[PDB]
Amino acid sequence: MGQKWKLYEIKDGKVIRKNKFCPRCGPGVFMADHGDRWACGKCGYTEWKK
Amino acid sequence: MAKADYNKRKPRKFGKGARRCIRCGQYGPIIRIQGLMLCRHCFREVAPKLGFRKYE
Amino acid sequence: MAIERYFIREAVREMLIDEFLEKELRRAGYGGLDIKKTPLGTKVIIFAANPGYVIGRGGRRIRELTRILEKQFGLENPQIEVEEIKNPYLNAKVQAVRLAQALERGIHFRRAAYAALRAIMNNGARGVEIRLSGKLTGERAKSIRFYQGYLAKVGNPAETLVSKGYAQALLKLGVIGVKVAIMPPG
Amino acid sequence: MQKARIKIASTNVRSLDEVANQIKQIAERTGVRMSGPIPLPTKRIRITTRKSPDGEGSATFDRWELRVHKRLIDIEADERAMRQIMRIRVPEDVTIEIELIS
RNA sequence: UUAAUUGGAUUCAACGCCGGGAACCUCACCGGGGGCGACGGCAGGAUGAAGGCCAGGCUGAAGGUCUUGCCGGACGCGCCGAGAGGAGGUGCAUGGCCGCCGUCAGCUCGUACCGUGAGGCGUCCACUUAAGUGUGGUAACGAGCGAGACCCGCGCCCCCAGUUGC
RNA sequence: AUGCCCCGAAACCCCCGGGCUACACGCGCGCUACAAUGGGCGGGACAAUGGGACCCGACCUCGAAAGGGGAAGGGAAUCCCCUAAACCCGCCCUCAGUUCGGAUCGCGGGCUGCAACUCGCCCGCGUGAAGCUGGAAUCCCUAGUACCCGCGUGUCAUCAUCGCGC
Repeated sequence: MGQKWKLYEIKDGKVIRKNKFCPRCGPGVFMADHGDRWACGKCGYTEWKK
Repeated sequence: MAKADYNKRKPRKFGKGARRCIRCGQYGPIIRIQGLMLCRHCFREVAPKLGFRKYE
Repeated sequence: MAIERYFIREAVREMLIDEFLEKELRRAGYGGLDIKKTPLGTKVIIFAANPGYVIGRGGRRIRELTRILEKQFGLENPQIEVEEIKNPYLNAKVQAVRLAQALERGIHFRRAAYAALRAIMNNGARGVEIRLSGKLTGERAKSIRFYQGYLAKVGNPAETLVSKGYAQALLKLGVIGVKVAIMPPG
Repeated sequence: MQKARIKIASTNVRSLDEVANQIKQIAERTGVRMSGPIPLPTKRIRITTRKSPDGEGSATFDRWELRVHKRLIDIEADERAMRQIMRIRVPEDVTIEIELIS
């Protein structure tokens, strides 16, 4: 099965946005922010930072 | 990260290398393709089923 | 395509099911397959010795038999029947199999020619032969021939007018190749 | 009436006029005017194979031959007559093709 | 000779033979890049994947590989029993199939007889034929496989059938 | 198919590229061929076995061509490849290593496929080699056979001076 991966930040009391959310998958899936480039792990996309 | 992918992508679509036989799984004999799809070794035993006759 | 080539494209399908059936019905004992092909549907009457392993336990084999023919066959409406073999000795494909069982046991070559050459002839036959290629349980290749009546004769006539069975009998030392040729009366 | 050409190709010597003079029986259920069986050629297929897998030395290769022998019958009759003929065509042995023209 | 020129065959019975398809494929052989092991068992489970992935840096292609940031839902690597697969080894271990000697006139049996026996006779002898083929003689009388006639085609005539024919 | 034994990121598995036709040679099996018994040019008389729906391709147009464009019919005694080739008559040539012979190669182009330097075929223009009748020695065949001429088919994208057949 597993071991070992988390990259989700933990907030207290409030809500934060770690990253951008895919607009092609709605919220749930968080884009990797390199500088200007967006990755998506759900299906695999090549995306640019809209 | 993760283990690679690989898949079958050989251009078998032309030549002797495209062919195969359903009755011995190979096409290394001298194959026949007109009519039936079988080889010469599956036409030593097959031929009088199909009404091919031994006599001349 | 042609109407000359419509005996090469139905006849092949008959070849394909003869080879697969003989092997998977040694649980019951195999003997033949009478395949009657109509555009309506292919009706295969399996001859087998035991009816109770060719119908299954509850249609277990019956589901296997429906699904098999359809891959091979252009007829997508197969029906199945099991008829019994009612003279095992009349047919050469139940004496190839009967002789194979006795060899796989270690029952020698002459000690099994009691029941596959002194029983087949009692049943009726113009001629019968048993041929046993192998090494004869040795280490070098040898064959032995047993012959009764007319079944080899001058010309193709009376030797390509036979009923014919081949079986494999497996040894842990080798293979032995089992030929029994009955030529029924005629 | 409607003209049918029944073209009947067979692998057997004696199944060819035995189903071209006794397919007149099958056919007739109403009145019919029928043409006696007209022999067309044997179209011959050869296929030659080596029986040798190794091929070596001197060898003898099997030339096979299947001869498919053709009769053509014309009949002028109703829909029902034509139907009898295409309703049954046995195991084949006998290939039956039908051509339909007025 | 080349990185390799893939292997067999190798007198008849190997050499336009498997190859009656030889640019990759084919292909076995060689070179470089990556990578799977079933089904049970074994520690592991949600402490997130076995799968996925921008962007340059690298691969003949694949986030494959790295820096780097990041998802969807959930069982299989590793091996140990033990299979699938191997165009993996051995055809002086084989089946199946084939070549040649040989489309040869040979090769066997039963009873009898002869001989301690192996065996002989018969299957020899004379004549005759492609043939252990046939005839007569004979201590022998008969039978089987092979070969002949049998099976298929080829020639001449008749009859049937007619869109071949005109 | 199969006894036995071995192999398990591997003698497995996937992929790209290569080689089997490399070459001073020798041997096996074929072909082309050495010219006036001739070739060219032109005309006229003649096929048979077979195969045929992303296939044979009528016929019509552009190209010397390879090939392309439009399009009829045909799953077959009924349409297509398809008119065979040898044959013969007249003229031209005037008998050379060439107007023989096609080796090798340049430039132009077609076709298949990811791709034809190594290993494709075909055309046009140039190139035009070796070869000028074969020593020792050796092989084939007995009648519709051999001597000799073309045609079709297979495998099949492609290599045919091959194989099977007419």
